Amino acid sequence: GHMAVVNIFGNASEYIPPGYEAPLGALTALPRCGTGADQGKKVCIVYHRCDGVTNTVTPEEVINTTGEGIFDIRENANECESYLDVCCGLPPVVPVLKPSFCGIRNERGLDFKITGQTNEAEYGEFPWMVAVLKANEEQLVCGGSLIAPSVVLTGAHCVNSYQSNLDAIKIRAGEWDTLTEKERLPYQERKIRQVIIHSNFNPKTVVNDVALLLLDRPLVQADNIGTICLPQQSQIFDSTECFASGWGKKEFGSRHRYSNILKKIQLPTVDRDKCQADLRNTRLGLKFVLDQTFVCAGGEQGKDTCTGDGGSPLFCPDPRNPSRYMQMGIVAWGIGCGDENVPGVYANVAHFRNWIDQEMQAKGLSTTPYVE
Ligand SMILES: *[C@@H]1O[C@H](CO[C@@H]2O[C@@H](C)[C@@H](O)[C@@H](O)[C@@H]2O)[C@@H](O[C@@H]2O[C@H](CO)[C@@H](O)[C@H](O)[C@H]2NC(C)=O)[C@H](O[C@@H]2O[C@@H](C)[C@@H](O)[C@@H](O)[C@@H]2O)[C@H]1NC(C)=O
Ligand SMILES: [Ca+2]
Repeated sequence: GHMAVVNIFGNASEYIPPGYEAPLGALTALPRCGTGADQGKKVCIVYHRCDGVTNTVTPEEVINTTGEGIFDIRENANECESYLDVCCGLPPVVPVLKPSFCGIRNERGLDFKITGQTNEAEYGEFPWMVAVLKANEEQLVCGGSLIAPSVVLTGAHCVNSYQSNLDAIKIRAGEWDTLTEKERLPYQERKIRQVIIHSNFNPKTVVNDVALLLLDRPLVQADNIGTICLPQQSQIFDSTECFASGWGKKEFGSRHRYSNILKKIQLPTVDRDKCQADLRNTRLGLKFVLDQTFVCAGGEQGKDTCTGDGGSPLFCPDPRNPSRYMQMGIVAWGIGCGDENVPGVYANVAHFRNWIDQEMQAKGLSTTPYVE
């Protein structure tokens, strides 16, 4: 009954400014590198502690703005074991709150552009990708999207069973490679203060599979953190450039691989009526009716594993502003991404715009972060 006053007086609708709120240790203790005259004389150090021009270790964190960095993510492809380490030679101003814009993709990646990749997303490519994790299949419960500094959008099926046990879960934003913390901008975690599950959600037919996660405190502003824009109520998407993105429940944080970088897959929208038709052609029969709370996108030919995690966002370009992205869907089933002949079925975000606006307003939370 007092969530409103806290959110209003606490400015829960804005990011906490940077600076407002792990020493590498002895350089000699770092793994050696270098060949020729430098053999064994240089050190393997996280890129943000090695000057890009002088190739020399730095006393403090440094930021490369040349936009010419290219990192090969493949194991054994670099001088150093870790692709985020640079073979370096032996030897900041904290900005205020900046303006924020929803749906901004970093197509070229933050800090560096990757190479040697298959379906990996650039570092910080989609700043709104959030992971819902067990605080206590494995660590990752579901995916989700940041729609406001203190609000995450996900599927009801994801948190329905944690309503009376919110302490068992948490969210992680700004994540990229779940197997290392070498990324310059770190991930951020927050406890979930409340969960708002749509009133007409039904776990059987999976209709109205949407929920809001209200965080205990807003996220800190950073380039690897950003909201996704929401569509207008009833909006219909038409694009060949949407994306699904995820880490995989089994892979997330599983220290049995070289890396677990956020993955992405480009997919086109599929008209509602056509989709129902494709579904009717399956054993579902021509009597099957696709509920209005679902939308479709194209599937993959040779199938194996779906890219978007349950509850994660299916997003497409804003037709009125092609440079930014809007959320079209929510992954209802991690295994329901379809194939070459049968489209993937997702929760229809546009059908819930008014509902989201209303829940936000009732909590004293501004909706501008997913509009501007
Ligand atoms: C809640 O936010 C208020 C407004 O913040 C300003 O506008 C935001 C959009 C953003 O740009 C932010 O950076 C701006 O500062 C704060 O009030 C402002 O506080 C600053 C100093 O912190 C002060 O210089 C401004 O005059 C003041 N603006 C006003 C009068 O609204 C709130 O800060 C608290 O309340 C203030 C009245 C002041 O007593 C301040 O010392 C308090 O920290 C923010 N509240 C909280 C809990 O942080
Ligand atoms: Ca990481």
